[PDB]
Amino acid sequence: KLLEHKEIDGRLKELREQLKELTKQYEKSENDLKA
Amino acid sequence: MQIFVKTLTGKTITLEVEPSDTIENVKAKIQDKEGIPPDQQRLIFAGKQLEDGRTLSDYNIQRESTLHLVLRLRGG
Amino acid sequence: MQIFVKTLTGKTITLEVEPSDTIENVKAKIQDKEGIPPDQQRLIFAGKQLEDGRTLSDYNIQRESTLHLVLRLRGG
Amino acid sequence: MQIFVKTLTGKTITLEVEPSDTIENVKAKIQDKEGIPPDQQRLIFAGKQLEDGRTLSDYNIQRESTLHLVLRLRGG
Amino acid sequence: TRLLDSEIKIMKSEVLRVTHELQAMKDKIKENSEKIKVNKTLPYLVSNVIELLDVDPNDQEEDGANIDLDSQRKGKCAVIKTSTRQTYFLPVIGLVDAEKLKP
Repeated sequence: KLLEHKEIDGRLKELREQLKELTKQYEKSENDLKA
Repeated sequence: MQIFVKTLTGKTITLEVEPSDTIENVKAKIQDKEGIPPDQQRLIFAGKQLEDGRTLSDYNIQRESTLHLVLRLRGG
Repeated sequence: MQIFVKTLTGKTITLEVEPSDTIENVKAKIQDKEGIPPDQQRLIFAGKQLEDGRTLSDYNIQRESTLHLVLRLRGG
Repeated sequence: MQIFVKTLTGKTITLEVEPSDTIENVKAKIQDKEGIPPDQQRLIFAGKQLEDGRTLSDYNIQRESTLHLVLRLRGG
Repeated sequence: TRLLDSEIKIMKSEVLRVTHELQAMKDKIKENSEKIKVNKTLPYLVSNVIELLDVDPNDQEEDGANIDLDSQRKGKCAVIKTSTRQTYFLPVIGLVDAEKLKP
């Protein structure tokens, strides 16, 4: 059965869902140092 | 216009595209919906690979045609 | 494996690495060998820049390939 | 047309050549007959330093001339 | 045809990257915020804003010698009056959002 294969596939969802969150913050953290 | 896109994962999705939209832009819109980076995407129509720069009209993709997604080697 | 990395000076270095190593480990080995800090040195292969985030296999670094090292050039 | 080469060790090497030969060729002949890499060899003939791209008759070297090899050591 | 699991052999590669990126960023924010903090020593001057200006890059460009600040700025800029009667132009506003300032 392919179910566990999609369970492993799940992790790419799990992580992209979090970096989509962080990337807006870390940009500002960089820029306010660059200034 | 509506097209079917069937992945080898087995999911099928309906996508609204124009006959003049490039295959690379279709990859961009899939990356919009699914997120999947386009470099991993190979789009096949009529068993033939679709060039990123070509359009539906160049491949003469008609109403409600189906594309197949292959997880290719990316470029990198 | 063995890998050759050469510099703008004309000196050349040979490293031992395994395909699962990341770029950062390369730079750390270079620092161990010579004392350059890991943040200064830039690497080049096949005419495109290296970046951390990847394993050495990922760029298809083969046996006995050649890398270029070039230093950070800052003044003020 | 015989030529004598003197290295740092004082070993003498005999060469059968032609006035229209080139320094690249004689440097290669030495590479074949002793094993020294060509590009490490620098040729010295009295004061002049010989350049690879041109021919012995341009320097009017004569029969049985004695000619010096110098090694440009490299950093390490 | 007989199926095969070849999909995972490509798919799985990204995990080793992203699991370390999500940790490295939330590591770096520590040092970055402290590096900002340790700059802010409280003996500030005090001063008044005189003007807010709209800025547009030049017509022509260069490399080998270009300035980040002459062209290659596009937002707001400010002109301030210090207490000790200096007047300074500022090319980069700094740690406050330009929206909330007024003369």
